[PDB]
Amino acid sequence: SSRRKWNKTGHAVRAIGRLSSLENVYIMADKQKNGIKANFKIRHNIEDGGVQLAYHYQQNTPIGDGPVLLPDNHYLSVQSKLSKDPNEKRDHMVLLEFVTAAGITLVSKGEELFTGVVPILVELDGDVNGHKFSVSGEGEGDATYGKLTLKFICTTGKLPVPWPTLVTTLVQCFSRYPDHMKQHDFFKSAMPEGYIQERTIFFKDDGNYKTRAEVKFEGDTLVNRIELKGIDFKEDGNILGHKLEYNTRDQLTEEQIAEFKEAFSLFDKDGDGTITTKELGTVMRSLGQNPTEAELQDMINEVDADGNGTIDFPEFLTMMARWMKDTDSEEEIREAFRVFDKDGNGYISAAELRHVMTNLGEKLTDEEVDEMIREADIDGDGQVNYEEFVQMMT
Ligand SMILES: [Ca+2]
Ligand SMILES: [Ca+2]
Ligand SMILES: [Ca+2]
Ligand SMILES: [Ca+2]
Repeated sequence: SSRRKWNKTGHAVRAIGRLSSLENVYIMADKQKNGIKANFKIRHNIEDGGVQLAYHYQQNTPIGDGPVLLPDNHYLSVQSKLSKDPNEKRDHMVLLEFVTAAGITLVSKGEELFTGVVPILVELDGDVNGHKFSVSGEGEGDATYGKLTLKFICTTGKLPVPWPTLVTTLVQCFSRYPDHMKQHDFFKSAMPEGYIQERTIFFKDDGNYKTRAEVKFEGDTLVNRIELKGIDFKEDGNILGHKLEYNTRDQLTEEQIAEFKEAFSLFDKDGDGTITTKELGTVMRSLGQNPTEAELQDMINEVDADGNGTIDFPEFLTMMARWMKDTDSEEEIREAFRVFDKDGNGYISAAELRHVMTNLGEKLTDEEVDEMIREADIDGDGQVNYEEFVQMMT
């Protein structure tokens, strides 16, 4: 009961945080190169706790001289699932991805090449701090659904970096663009001749990858051919030290989906199954924030898949599934803590939890409030400190 109220509020606070923290794949026109640029952040869960951030900067330019579509600003939203083939002895990764464009509220000739299932081939040669490796992948893409299925093998033996750190490098032409956004699909517009995709990926507190790729049709097959160079890595760090989780935190208990629903109904105050800017603004104010209408619209747009300007119940479930797979940074947890720690002394008092829970539209007996404290209080001091809060929101 008390653990449900912590999880309910924790989810709401984390949700508000993620809506503001730029989690999608942001695409913009690059007129100077007749192509696009993109930026985004990837969260890599560290096996023993914590997150390794990877900040991506990207640019794509057409290989051919034919006309391409230069998009208005929008983003891609990715759902990735990593697994292992039980009958594969080589170092490998199996990948299932669903990628959808959004971010623009309510067709090129190259798009015609993507109406069915298209075979994919991927080849990567890498060198990270002098540790060389090669990867070959094969599978299929079904852009109608934004669906990719690939299997990758390290053809040089043992991969000297974690597989998750190579996912973004290892075919955005398979993204699903909604009907109202077909004019913003640069990737398909450049086909069949293709594009060059370049990135720098900064692993926070560690080294960086530099990648260059040619993506194009070779016959009926969409081929991704990549060179990757990594420098400045720590031999003992999260990447060369292989300290990152592999498997996607995939499975959802019905207790978890139920917690997401309880969180949803904190926002959805009129019980109509969708969250408006008014409702989101109401919750954020009750937590001590003061967003403008433009900010509220922008926050909703980050998860508003259908572009109708509200967060629908399925859109909320989808975002919460995405967010909870990946760990918060310590800066983010400290910020969540400060929603409760209203005076800043490093301790959440009963009066402070009482204030927050009151304002969020809950009538609670002080005994209910005290047993919340009791649940988080690892050292019977009658308060919640940061170390206790960190465990309560993980
Ligand atoms: Ca509503
Ligand atoms: Ca919506
Ligand atoms: Ca305090
Ligand atoms: Ca305590």
